[PDB]
Amino acid sequence: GMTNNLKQRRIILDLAVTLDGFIEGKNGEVDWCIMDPDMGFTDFLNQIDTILYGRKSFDLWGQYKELWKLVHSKKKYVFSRTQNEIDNQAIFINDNILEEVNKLKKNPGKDIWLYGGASLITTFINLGLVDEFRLSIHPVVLGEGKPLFIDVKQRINLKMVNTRTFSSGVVQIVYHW
Amino acid sequence: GMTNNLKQRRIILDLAVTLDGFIEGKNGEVDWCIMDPDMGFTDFLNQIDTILYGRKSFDLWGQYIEKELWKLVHSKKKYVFSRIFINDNILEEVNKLKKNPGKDIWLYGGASLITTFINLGLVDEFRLSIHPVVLGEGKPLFIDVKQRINLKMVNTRTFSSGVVQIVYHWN
Ligand SMILES: [Cl-]
Repeated sequence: GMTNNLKQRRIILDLAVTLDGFIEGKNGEVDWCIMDPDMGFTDFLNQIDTILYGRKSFDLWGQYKELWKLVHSKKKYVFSRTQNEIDNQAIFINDNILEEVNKLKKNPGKDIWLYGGASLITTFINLGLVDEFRLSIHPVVLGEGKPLFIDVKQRINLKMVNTRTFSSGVVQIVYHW
Repeated sequence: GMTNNLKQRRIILDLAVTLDGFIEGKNGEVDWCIMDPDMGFTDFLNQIDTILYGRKSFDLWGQYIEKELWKLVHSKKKYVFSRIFINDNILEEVNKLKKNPGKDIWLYGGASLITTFINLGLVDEFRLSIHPVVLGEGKPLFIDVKQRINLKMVNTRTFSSGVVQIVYHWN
């Protein structure tokens, strides 16, 4: 008989992305994002116990119909998103990030949603910390904005696991890394 | 009874794109690109009678030697444009072309010609085979776009390689 089980915990991105690869407009526009009832978002929430936010995403989106009762039922964890006024970009200590993420992964629990904002997401991808990419690719080309993939140093090969199409023309592809 | 039919001719992109939006590496790398017999490429070729190239892209692929796919490709009429590409000249060349009767048109390459036609509102279908690869740098399919383009998704096909071809109409 079984004496122990470890299901390894996963950090998961679940987001809308444009066809030209932007998760958000250049001034934070997300009007083009489409919430569809069949995206498996309730079922995705049930598979997570934690949500990661950087300070700027937490202070805006992070504390406020039924989806929001589930969302806010999750344990919330907040990273620093210092703004460097030199170049007006987010600045992180990557060693702190890895320490904090490992401290979390040490604990028992289910999966972890990396919520935002855009700069923190990007940083997690480039630290090799995202296990699963649930990408709702919208039938729009924004022309400019905040990219999902930026400052990528080598090829990231992915495994496609799910492909889902909606009446809206949105195609969700789920990739495991 | 019928006296005339016109099927309006479509200019179509059919290419491999990475997950992060690149149709080629920095230095022209297409090593990552996957060719599947189930991509409907025989059928796409049968629906076109014309292929558009830039001079740089024609020298590379325009007379390349499945050798049965290439026999079909080479059976098409070819327009080779010269080069920057100037907007007015392409528009004029394309309007001259669209005067003629016949089937659809494959915009083949290269990256800069593809971009010229896109930003001129000249691409009607985008057959995008998205590879499960983040290339990290290269030539983007969508580069220097001045307004939102809204698309109608018409087909989504998956492959055992993890490639996903989504077909879009610019309406
Ligand atoms: Cl943030």
